[PDB]
Amino acid sequence: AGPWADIMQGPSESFVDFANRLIKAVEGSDLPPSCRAPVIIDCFRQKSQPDIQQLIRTAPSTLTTPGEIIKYVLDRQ
Amino acid sequence: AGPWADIMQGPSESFVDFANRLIKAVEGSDLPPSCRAPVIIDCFRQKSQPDIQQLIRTAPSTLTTPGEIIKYVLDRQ
Repeated sequence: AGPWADIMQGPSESFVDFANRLIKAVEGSDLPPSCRAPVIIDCFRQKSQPDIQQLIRTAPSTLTTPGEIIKYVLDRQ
Repeated sequence: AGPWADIMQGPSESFVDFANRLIKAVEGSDLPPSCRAPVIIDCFRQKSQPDIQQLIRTAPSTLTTPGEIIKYVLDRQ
């Protein structure tokens, strides 16, 4: 699919649009299935727009899946 | 350490300098130990300068570790 490691949230892209693009690229990648979720998490933390990076880092340590982080961000927009 | 998913080979950087920076950042990351090598491999394929990306994709399917890919590239420079 798309080169997942190149994906960053662009200035006309919402967080969720970026999350969806990123996840699709990771799912289509050659990565071991068990690495998908931690790579997605790291890319949300590092590759979203800076304001979103700053919101994600306020999330509790108990939020450990991509879906939990997505709900955390969208519920605060 | 450094945000590994942001790392790309810059125009004044050699391939090996980029590989070393990338690997250090991945080693310092929160990634599961078993995901380090496949993430490194993917980042070499996607985040090096375009001419290097094109050289890496000529490598045999038998080269499966970061070190094998590093030797493949450096031995051809």
